[PDB]
Amino acid sequence: GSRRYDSRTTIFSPEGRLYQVEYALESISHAGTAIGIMASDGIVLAAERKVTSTLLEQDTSTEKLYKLNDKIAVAVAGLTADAEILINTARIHAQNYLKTYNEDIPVEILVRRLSDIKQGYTQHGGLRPFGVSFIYAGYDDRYGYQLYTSNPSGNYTGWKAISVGANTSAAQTLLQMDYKDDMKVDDAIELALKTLSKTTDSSALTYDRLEFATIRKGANDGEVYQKIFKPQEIKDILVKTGIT
Amino acid sequence: GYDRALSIFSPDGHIFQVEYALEAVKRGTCAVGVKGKNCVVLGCERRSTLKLQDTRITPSKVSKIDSHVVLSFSGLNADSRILIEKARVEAQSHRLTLEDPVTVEYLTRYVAGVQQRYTQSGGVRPFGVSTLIAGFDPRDDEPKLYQTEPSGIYSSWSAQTIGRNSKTVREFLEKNYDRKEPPATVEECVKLTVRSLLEVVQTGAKNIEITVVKPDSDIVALSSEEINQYVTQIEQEKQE
Amino acid sequence: NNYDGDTVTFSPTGRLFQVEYALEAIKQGSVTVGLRSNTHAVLVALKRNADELSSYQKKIIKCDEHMGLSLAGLAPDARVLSNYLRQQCNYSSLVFNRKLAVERAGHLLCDKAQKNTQSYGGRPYGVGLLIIGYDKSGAHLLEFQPSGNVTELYGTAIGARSQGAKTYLERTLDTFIKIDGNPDELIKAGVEAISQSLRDESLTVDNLSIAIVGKDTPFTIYDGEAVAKYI
Amino acid sequence: TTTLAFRFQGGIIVAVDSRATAGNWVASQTVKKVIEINPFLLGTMAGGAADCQFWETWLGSQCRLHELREKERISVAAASKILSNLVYQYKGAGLSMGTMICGYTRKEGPTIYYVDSDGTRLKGDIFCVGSGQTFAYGVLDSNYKWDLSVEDALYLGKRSILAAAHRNAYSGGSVNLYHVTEDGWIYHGNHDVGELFWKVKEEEGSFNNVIG
Amino acid sequence: DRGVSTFSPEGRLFQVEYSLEAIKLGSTAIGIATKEGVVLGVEKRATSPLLESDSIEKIVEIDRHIGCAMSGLTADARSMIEHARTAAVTHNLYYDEDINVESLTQSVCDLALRFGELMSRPFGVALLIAGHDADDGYQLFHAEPSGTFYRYNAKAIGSGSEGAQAELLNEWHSSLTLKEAELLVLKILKQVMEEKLDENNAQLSCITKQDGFKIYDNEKTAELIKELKEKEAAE
Amino acid sequence: QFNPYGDNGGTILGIAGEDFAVLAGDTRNITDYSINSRYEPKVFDCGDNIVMSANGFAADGDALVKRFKNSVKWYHFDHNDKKLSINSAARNIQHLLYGKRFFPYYVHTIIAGLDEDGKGAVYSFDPVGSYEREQCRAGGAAASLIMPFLDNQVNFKNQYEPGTNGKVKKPLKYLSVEEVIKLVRDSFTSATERHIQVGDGLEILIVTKDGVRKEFYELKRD
Amino acid sequence: SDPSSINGGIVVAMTGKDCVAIACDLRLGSQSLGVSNKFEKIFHYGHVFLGITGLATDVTTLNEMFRYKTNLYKLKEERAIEPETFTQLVSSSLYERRFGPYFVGPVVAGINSKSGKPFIAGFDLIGCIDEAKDFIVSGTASDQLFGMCESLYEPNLEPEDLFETISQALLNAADRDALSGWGAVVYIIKKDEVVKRYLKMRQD
Amino acid sequence: TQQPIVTGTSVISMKYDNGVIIAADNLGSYGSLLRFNGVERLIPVGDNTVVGISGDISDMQHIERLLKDLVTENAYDNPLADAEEALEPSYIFEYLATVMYQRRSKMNPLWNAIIVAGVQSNGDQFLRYVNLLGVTYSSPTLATGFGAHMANPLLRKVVDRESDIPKTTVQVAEEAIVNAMRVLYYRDARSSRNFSLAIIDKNTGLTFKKNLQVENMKWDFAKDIKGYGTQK
Amino acid sequence: MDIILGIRVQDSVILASSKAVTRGISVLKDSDDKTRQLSPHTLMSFAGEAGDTVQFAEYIQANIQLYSIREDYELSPQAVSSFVRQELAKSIRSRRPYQVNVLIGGYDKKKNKPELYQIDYLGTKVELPYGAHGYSGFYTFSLLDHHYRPDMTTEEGLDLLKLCVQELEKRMPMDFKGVIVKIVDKDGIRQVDDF
Ligand SMILES: [Mg+2]
Ligand SMILES: [Mg+2]
Ligand SMILES: [Mg+2]
Repeated sequence: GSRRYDSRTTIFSPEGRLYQVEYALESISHAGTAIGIMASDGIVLAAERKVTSTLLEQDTSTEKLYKLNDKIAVAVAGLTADAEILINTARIHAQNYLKTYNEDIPVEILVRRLSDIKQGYTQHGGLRPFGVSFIYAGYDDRYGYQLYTSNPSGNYTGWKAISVGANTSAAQTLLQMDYKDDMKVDDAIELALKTLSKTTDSSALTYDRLEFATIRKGANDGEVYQKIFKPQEIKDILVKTGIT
Repeated sequence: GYDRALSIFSPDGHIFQVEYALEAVKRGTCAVGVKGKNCVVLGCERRSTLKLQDTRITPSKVSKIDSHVVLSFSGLNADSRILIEKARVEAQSHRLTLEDPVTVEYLTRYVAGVQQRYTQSGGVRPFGVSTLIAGFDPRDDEPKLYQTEPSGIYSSWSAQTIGRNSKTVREFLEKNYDRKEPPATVEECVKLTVRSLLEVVQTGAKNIEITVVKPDSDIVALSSEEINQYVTQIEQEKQE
Repeated sequence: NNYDGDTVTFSPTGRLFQVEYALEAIKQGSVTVGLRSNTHAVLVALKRNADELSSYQKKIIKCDEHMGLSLAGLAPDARVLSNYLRQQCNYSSLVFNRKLAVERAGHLLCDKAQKNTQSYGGRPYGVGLLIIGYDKSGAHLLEFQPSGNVTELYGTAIGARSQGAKTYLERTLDTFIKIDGNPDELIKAGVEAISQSLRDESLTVDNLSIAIVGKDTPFTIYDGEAVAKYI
Repeated sequence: TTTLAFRFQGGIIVAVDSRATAGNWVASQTVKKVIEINPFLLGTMAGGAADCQFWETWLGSQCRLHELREKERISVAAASKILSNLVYQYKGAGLSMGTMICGYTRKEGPTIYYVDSDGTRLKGDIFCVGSGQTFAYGVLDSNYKWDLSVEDALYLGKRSILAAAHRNAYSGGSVNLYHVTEDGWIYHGNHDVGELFWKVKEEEGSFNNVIG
Repeated sequence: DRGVSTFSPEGRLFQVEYSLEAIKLGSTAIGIATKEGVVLGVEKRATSPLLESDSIEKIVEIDRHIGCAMSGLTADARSMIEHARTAAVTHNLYYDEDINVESLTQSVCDLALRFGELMSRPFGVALLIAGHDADDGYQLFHAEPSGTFYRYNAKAIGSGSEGAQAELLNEWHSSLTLKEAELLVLKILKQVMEEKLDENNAQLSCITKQDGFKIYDNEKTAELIKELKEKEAAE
Repeated sequence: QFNPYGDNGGTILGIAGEDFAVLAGDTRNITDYSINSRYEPKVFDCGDNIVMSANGFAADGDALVKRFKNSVKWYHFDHNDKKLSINSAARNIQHLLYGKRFFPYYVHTIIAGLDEDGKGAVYSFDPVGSYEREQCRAGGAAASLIMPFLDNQVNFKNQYEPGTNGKVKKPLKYLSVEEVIKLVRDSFTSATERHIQVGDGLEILIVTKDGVRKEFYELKRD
Repeated sequence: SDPSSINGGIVVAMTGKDCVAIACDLRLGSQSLGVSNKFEKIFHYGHVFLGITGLATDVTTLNEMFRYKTNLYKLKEERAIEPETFTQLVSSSLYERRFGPYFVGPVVAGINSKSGKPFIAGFDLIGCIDEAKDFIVSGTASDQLFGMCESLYEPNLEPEDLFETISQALLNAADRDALSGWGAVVYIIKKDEVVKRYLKMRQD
Repeated sequence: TQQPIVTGTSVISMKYDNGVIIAADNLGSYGSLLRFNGVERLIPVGDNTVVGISGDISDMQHIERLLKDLVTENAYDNPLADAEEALEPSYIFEYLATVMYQRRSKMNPLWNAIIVAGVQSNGDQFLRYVNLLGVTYSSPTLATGFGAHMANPLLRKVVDRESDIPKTTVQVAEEAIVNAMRVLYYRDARSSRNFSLAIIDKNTGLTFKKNLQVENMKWDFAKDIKGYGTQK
Repeated sequence: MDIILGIRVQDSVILASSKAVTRGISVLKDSDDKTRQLSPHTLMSFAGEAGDTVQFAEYIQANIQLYSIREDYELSPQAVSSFVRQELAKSIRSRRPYQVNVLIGGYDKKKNKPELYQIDYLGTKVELPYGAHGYSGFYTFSLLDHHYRPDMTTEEGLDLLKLCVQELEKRMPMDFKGVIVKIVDKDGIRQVDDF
């Protein structure tokens, strides 16, 4: 019958590894690099679009950085279509929480929920996992600014600075070298762009190959503002930091 | 629905999916449990391959199931969350219907039952997780420590370890733990737990977590400095 | 070979190997004999023990006051099929105030076994059954195969070494069919028939199992000292 | 119907009448209104006879399964809640039940829970349920003390049912007495109200209104 | 791969035959039926000295008149025990009586072949079900994952089963006392166990009409072990 | 509006002796003021030395008896031909009745037989399954006419020993099967006189250790 | 008993020259009993304003529902929902409960951010849209409001004149309704400024 | 739950020494309107059974189809379908009774009163009643509706108890049935003059008589009856 | 159940609830505590249909305790009240609605403010300085409207509460057997054992 054609997506290897999770991680290692850096006065999200074209409409394009709500955003590394499925589910989860408790969802609770969905696909259902790794940048009044990552296994961890996608080994070493705890957003912006500039597989890092975002309390008084950078604004920050 | 029998017997009478789930536990960071005369201590290894980690928000290795019971684990981190959630729901369900919090044995029996179920249900794989469940029964001062594994078998232990290099730390515990006289104080119990992890851990810095559970819902996690003082005192006695 | 992985696959010569393997389980089973006259129908079964401490596995199951069977092969499958027969006999009595015809009981067993030979996921039944009964058309004996094939016979045998008993009944055909109004002599013929299938072992008091149904005889099973009379 | 149960120094006294009526017609004078759930737990019958019998027998099965699984006697709290949660599922369907779940354990001591078919579950010291409850309450309230002896407590329960049996037309027949201890309940006999009334009248000097 | 409910060319279910191999790896359990009661004994087989051996529960009560011992993948037994207990209690609810030991055993064995592609595989554990009822007296049954159950005068299951069964072949007779059975289980357990038998790595239990099912204290078993040692040294 | 219930009249009577039990019932079946049948058996031998009658709405009565007889058959299949004791039958009938708690069998059920000590036993059920072991129980149309008479003549209620004037009760001496049958016949003869739904015939099933025996008696047909 | 008049309250909306106004009373009651004088019945999602009269639990539920839906709308559309689009969303959402409806009388008010056109709309409890040019009324004093608005209203009122008209419409209507009053709020809405004014009124 | 629309009135029947007789008129009433005058309400099943049905005609036609299907089904894989394994009156009744009681238990009854008349394999007379409530009973005489009130008293004068059955010939039984049908025509406002009669005898088998009429009617005495009291 | 009162003062919330349980003809109990602690700084009192009240209250308690363990964090009174409102709003369109009215008294540790929420069985939520359910407000609100100040001490709140109970005991036909009074503040929940 049908058994013959079943790949069995949810089985251990003899070494105790999940084949499909490992192979999904291999897929993600070829995706454009995404970097998150947490500072005392905000968070930076920086990400490289994959070998683009001059005819691509950049100002209306979004493949890396997505808004989950007013307080939480994500950087994507992997299959964009898979990511959008999960992103929509996360957006709904945040709204369900807001309706139930009349308070914005704490960052970790959202991250745990999405990570649990990923986990389910590795244990039951016989379906392939989502070939997506997220960096979550968010703020709540309990822990303040937070960075998380999740991968196809459904495992998630918290970070001060982190990278996903291509050349994470090189990127993480560079971040580990220059990151400090008392760092500020403007410094983190520079670190993120410098790290991408060195780890990129492209010849040079330009505005049309980047997506950029910040989460700042640089919102007038006791509130948080998300800023998805426009193409011209990415071009300006590249000149300001002295990369172009 | 997906109904495929993933966990099945082999000619030699082995269920490889359950055995391969144990190999996932072997890969997981080391966890250790030691019960004194009036306490239980849960020690956990943190691999220092991951720095730049935010330790405030990163999922802690020891989890409260109720105010009086805790659960640590070795193996797949994502898998452990599902068991922890189910255990927490069952703990509240027990309080709601029986009007009494779970015993440590009951909670263990439940978690172990969930694990077993996933070894002979269609379309699911076993949990790649072994757990150490510790605490005190309501209105009881006798320490409790149990262990579960992917197959769903569970048992009580005076002291036990799971995860990578658990063979080595079990070796240590077997020669250092005396049943006739268990660690009489919190200090002695924590010291023996830190000592057991120092056989395997590497640096005694942020690699060792310690959680102390005492009777009547008295649970506290030791800080870096508090643990560092144990690490310091152990090696200074060793230089002799 | 490449075509015996499941029941849903014909071989190149048009065979169903899983059904044939299920048939093989019957051949490994202990011998049981069935035979009838015009007034009575008899089952004789050689029960098998695990060892000297163990009991002898029961072979004969009652389905109604007027019907029952003996099994050879997987005993749990016989329990499933006999339970189904009990229900069907019972449905007929409750709804139609009618005792289920033995021939119709055979048709129902055929159809139930057939569904397990044409669908994916399932498996054939691993047991053979000898159904006896007395209904409005007199005494009957049926042989059930888990292929679905049900056959009405004067006498037969299934299980290991059943060929010896079957040849004996084929010789004795003209004699035992005429044993009317004499239950003891009909059982004797059945005990003599099953004796042609014995090697090394003989019929003891906890070894032998006999059942009978007839004109004014409800289906009753004889075990223990009740069969010492026939040893 | 008149059923009562009260906590005291020596445990619990359970007392009930024995009459069942269908309208004015007295169907039975020999009804067992104490349900022996198990050797340690008692329940009382009021409202629907079948509902009480069926579900409190069922409760005994659940209690037995609990102690097999947990290797420990079920608490009165847990036992009563199994019943109240069950009837609460059926709420609106038309179950009729007013019962006292009575037991004596180590951790709790003597405990009584009034359980009821609209989902009520009340722990208490004295409960009275049924058409004749108001008559029994009068005798109970005016004579109850915690430091009653087992002998006097048994009589108080008996006398309170008698009061109800006399005045309430739908109560009577006979009085069944039980004493619940930590080691289990003890049955204290069936007492015909007809014979009991005259006996109590003479010995006590009560019921002067009635000619004997 | 191949079906879970597949027959071999010999007419056996692969999965059932493979589960029997898992039971062979299990710790030894022995049962002996007498006219004074049925005795059940097990090898605990703790994997480490730090494992508290009294938490090893391989002998279990089903009802007051029915006990049960297990061997193999013991985690699989839990749902079987749950079903047995429920079946025993349910029958008492429906019929105001004790359930027959055979009927209880048959109910447990009905679960066995409910696997396919219901549960995903057979049980990897064998059960010795011992009990008493008014109709057939003291009884001992061996419940297998095949769905078959045999009644036994005495039976051993687990890793030392064929050696123990040969020993039970010689020792059992129809006039055994309860005390004689207790010592006999201890003797044969001691023979097949890897480690030296004591009250902490072996457990006894019995079922009598009067007292019902009882698991023996370690102090009670320790005395029977000492009584065994002396009577073997007596010749 | 459709009324799923009806009333087929009839009166039944169970009495438990020392080593026997009788279950009697009239053979008249009615609707409103019409007679359906002068002889429609109402008390049934259900096997295992148990006799049963489910009086009231005859359709529900026949259904219950049919299902109980079926339960006896399956009890034999499932439990190695074990005899179903009267107490076990009674508990089983409770579950059959309570299964339709919210759409009840509109009947009053009585079973009779011997307990496991060989003593006479009668069990009485309400429509939804509440039951009890009783010594004496009349059911159906003329139950209110019969029970007071049985209280007086079986249990000797309100009867005291002459000369004592209320001080000493009449002692409860055991009744023979012949004595019980006399009281049954007189109960039904009296009920026939004063109740319009009672008449035509009386069928009595007597249970002893030897088995079940039947006796039939004519009743007035007006 | 009647779910639409248990809690009481009123909402009125009006159009003016390059502006809209929406106003409501502040009462929440349990029939005769006054329970709250701070129960505002006007909400806003971006620049679109929604007033809701009727059963107070449904008022709260629907506000939470439309906040939910307009937040998801914004994340996907990358822009704030407009009054015309939101009106259709309210209608769709109400009608999906056709045979188990929310017992409410919603009122939409706002200015289209692209065209600058003032917009108001009203609904019955199951979603039928009333898109009036002049005014929309809702609540337990809707008759009174219809009377006030019909006489007081004139087209193309300036924001500060429209304020007086809608305020006097609400106040005098509320004072002839037992279940309305206990305070009042008026929103004056222009293309990129909104002013909110609490009115002084009798407290009986 | 429904209401009967098109209805058939009484079915009457009795046992005699060698078999049973059953009869029913050919009317299908629509309330007080005598709408349909050619309705056959006696339906034979094989050569040994006749099922007589009163009440709702749409449900009667459904039952008629069930019985037709029952004969088809019984013949399947049945070499003795016309011999030892033919349908008995007792099988047919028990089936109908099961259906009737099941349907009332779902609160959706077949709105009928049914009498199954026939002769068993061993020559025994079969006569049993079942209705919309699933109520069943047997008697030497059986009748539905008005027949219960008027026919039974007359038929019971012929066969008053079981012992009268062997003393009752087919001529006496048929005579009593025919007279009862005349009485019902005099007194039942929902009856017709035309009726069918069926005899099932253990010797002569099934005799089915159609297009019978009520005859020998007394009406002449009506001419003398004038006014309602004082009028001459 | 009958009378449940609430008053939010300067630094605490005070809930007063009657002790009587009446089943038709008789008062079965006179010491019933019509409240549940949802979290260390959040208390819920309740009144309504028999059975449903306690069933609902314990169901809410179980859910809040579950949240507390999962997140190792106490939800704000506002968050708890919103959760409770949704459950009741969900319930009112169910097959058989919870006929339960509640008051939620909590101390917000983040804002350092007491908070009182009144929610009826329909899911009608309001935050109030003082509140009641049933007929309790009809007798007590005129007194509360007169005497209440937002800067009242806990002791003054209790005195105003006594006056409300005295007016209830005078003009209410039913004997509610006095009230159990509990105080919710920064230190948690405590019961006033003499009232
Ligand atoms: Mg009469
Ligand atoms: Mg007003
Ligand atoms: Mg006013």
